[PDB]
Amino acid sequence: MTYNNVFDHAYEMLKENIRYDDIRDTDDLHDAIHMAADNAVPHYYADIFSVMASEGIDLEFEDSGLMPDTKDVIRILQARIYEQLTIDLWEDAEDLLNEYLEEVEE
Amino acid sequence: MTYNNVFDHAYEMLKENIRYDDIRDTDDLHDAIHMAADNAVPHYYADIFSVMASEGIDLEFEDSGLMPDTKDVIRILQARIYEQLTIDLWEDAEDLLNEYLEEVEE
Ligand SMILES: [Cs+]
Ligand SMILES: [Cs+]
Ligand SMILES: [Cs+]
Ligand SMILES: [Cs+]
Ligand SMILES: [Cs+]
Ligand SMILES: [Cs+]
Repeated sequence: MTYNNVFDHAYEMLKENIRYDDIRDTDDLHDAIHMAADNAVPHYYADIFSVMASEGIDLEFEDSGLMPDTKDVIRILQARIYEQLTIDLWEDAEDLLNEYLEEVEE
Repeated sequence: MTYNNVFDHAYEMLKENIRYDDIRDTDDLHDAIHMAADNAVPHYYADIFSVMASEGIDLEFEDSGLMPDTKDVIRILQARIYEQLTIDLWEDAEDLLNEYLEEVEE
């Protein structure tokens, strides 16, 4: 299981969420991006470790506020996947909102 | 342009997506089904109206969560095509996964 496979599942969810709620502006994207991330983080420890081993994600947090102060190592790793997803989905936000708007024409 | 012509294009895409990623289980089909649907929805208003006029699709949604709360009528119609595609492709999921698995023999 790789970070690229997890990111593809999150990107597809956000695409769906955009259509289901007719989202047109980045200022209304926060919750859709975070649900997509939540729905894409792996659940099994083994998949979480495999994702951390693959291309596209490092161990350091960008914002330490999204890092839990906890002794549970697996939660720290899950929180890091969750954070990278949200960052990468935000970089595709404008592109995705344009593709949605542009998919019909009279 | 008819719903049957749109569905044929989506069915063929999902068939391709199954081969390209060696998909073997329905629990791994979600994203392939939704991409196929997305790629098959018509873009021109006229084709969207012609599809709604043809055999195989009604105006009511099965899950209202897939219906956007919006004043844009054309988006509501597109969302209904998208939903019917996903429903009909899910009814063919097992059949398609069996045809893929069964296409080779030693
Ligand atoms: Cs890595
Ligand atoms: Cs914290
Ligand atoms: Cs991008
Ligand atoms: Cs009809
Ligand atoms: Cs909705
Ligand atoms: Cs069927």
